[PDB]
Amino acid sequence: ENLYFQGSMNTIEFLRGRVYLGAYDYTPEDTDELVFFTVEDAIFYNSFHLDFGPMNIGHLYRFAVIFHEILNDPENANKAVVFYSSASTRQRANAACMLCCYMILVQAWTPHQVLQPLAQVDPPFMPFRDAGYSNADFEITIQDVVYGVWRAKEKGLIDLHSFNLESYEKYEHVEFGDFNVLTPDFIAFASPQEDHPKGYLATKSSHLNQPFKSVLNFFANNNVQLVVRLNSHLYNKKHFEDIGIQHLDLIFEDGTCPDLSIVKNFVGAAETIIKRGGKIAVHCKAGLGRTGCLIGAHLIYTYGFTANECIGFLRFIRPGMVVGPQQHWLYLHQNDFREWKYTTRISLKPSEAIGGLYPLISLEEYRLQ
Amino acid sequence: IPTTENLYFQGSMRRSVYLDNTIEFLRGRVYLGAYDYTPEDTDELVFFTVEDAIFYNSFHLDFGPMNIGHLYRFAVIFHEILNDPENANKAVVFYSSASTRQRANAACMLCCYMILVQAWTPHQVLQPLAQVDPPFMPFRDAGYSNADFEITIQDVVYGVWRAKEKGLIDLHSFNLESYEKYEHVEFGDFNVLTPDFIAFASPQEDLNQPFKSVLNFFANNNVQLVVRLNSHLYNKKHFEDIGIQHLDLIFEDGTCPDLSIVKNFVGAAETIIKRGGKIAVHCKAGLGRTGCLIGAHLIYTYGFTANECIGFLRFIRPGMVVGPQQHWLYLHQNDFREWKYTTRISLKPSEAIGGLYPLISLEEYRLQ
Repeated sequence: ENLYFQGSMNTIEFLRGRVYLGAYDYTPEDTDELVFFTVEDAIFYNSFHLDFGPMNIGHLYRFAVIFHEILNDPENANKAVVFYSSASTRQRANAACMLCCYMILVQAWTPHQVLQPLAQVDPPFMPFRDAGYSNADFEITIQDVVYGVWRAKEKGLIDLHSFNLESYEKYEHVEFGDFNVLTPDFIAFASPQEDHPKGYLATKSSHLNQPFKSVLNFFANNNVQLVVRLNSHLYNKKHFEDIGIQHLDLIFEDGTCPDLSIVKNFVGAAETIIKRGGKIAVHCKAGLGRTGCLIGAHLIYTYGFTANECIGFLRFIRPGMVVGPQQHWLYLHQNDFREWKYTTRISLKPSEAIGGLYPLISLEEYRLQ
Repeated sequence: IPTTENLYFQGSMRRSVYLDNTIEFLRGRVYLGAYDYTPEDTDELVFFTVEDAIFYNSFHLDFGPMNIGHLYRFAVIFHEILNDPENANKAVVFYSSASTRQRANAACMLCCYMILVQAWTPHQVLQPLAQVDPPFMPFRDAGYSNADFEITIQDVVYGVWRAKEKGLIDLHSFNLESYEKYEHVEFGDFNVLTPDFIAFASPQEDLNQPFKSVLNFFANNNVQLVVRLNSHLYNKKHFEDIGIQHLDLIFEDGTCPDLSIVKNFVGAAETIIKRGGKIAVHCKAGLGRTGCLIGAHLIYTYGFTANECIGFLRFIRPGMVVGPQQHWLYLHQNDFREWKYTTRISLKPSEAIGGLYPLISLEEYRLQ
């Protein structure tokens, strides 16, 4: 009501006389009518390669705190707030998408409400590209990210009120395991790497490095019941099994797309663990590409995301997920994933291929059993 | 379309050219430029634009994409330039003016050309366009409210490619003269969208020339059901007089239909299609409400995304799916797809669709 009933009586209007979105390559002067703020120097995206956005949920949380402090300042009670970025098409895309995600997640706006101010802006915003090294050939838009973040909130996958910013920022760091809790069911992480940082004669010290220790301890404390490895071996799986966590290999080559048989095995394995109330932690080398393929397929199967929405939501939590040709692969198989809800069932007999969990089987076979 | 050099096969090893404000599609052969002046042909380069001759005809603030008739005419001009002996050792630079809307139209038309004429795949035509600065203007709808939904070149390319893969577009049998004639107001303002569907503007009767033109075409092109979605502007008896079933499924102008209406429409269309007939659908303009129902059937049948479906519909008939109908199609696309598994065509006719067979749950089907 500081938002909707107050204000002033190259800028986009979100709420008349109260919230605007500008783009300036300079620092505009505050007036008795206007207060301008940017977050670009403190809140910024860390590119893998030529990806530049969108901003992630931690960025958004920090923006919301800053935004609210400006809105709640009695000094600004009769002012229009102009959130602004620099004038590049990439920085404008990041600022606009982050403000939209704010309205979706904090203010319960609907997608068409937040997208109406942004439509047909000239110059257009730069579409978001993947984090891989090949030339971009697939883009997602603010519309995709907004719809994905909105659908995820509607399905209970995003809850800014329980969001722990300190935990999010800690575990995204390489030295603490480079992982993100994506949903209540899934963790995506980079492969642990077994080494010997204390040498080979430190007989009363673990040879596990700090990121490996951090991953094992968080997993043991947060009900991870299955770890799925998608890349070549860089560690001995016994470290997970000795701590009570099932370990499953579903390896396919770096940067490639999985055979649907691998995807079907993964969905069945994940369904078995979710039915028990457990979490599934999935890694490839980076925990971005191959990992996004399998988790993304399960999200589409479960929640009905479009492939573009699924990619946008995944990247909002963990930047860089789904790489290169994996984007077109998810886009082209999304109907397959969604409609497995009708053409498959969870088998009643265990499968050795997924370590005794239950695979997805055809409808005619669940009839037999 | 005259035959020309085949740009699918690896072809001839040709040297790259480099120009500012120019994107490379095929090294040494096909480039896309954007210039506010008229560039001069060199001995290594021939430039051409079609902005002087191929016009998008906007309803309100829509600006594109260019339609299949536009694309067909572009292909003829393009092939003429490619087949000219004077150009055998030049790079062809297709270009537009520098506005983000005109660049969007030119880029999308060239992509649709590569998809439809040269058998390129979406990731092949989209790679040259990704991350271009400044970006292309996304495409907006033809309605009068402020835009709140955009489709991209990626959406249009994927929808046109999927349509081609499903046999809904075939430039070898495409009749440009018929296409251009019948979209004129005085000849009925209609387009054949697919082998199964025609979308048209409502006829008007105080018969005038566009009404007669519609009746003549429908009688000779196997339309077996006309579906009216708007208030009555003509006497339906004239369609029945030529043996075509007429059905009202009227809902309010500028709104979205109840799913019960959509389910009835899909069952009606399936009944007609199974008998080998076409369905012709109109509202007032034959764009908004018409796009909702035909789009739902296309998604149900072929698995288009909503964005692809809108892109393909507008590629054949500009302006289809208006305002809030875009978000509606987007939010219900899973519903249309899931009906393939949760429903069957009833075996009992329904008088709510004039004796055709509606969609019913697997349950009611079991009893039957």
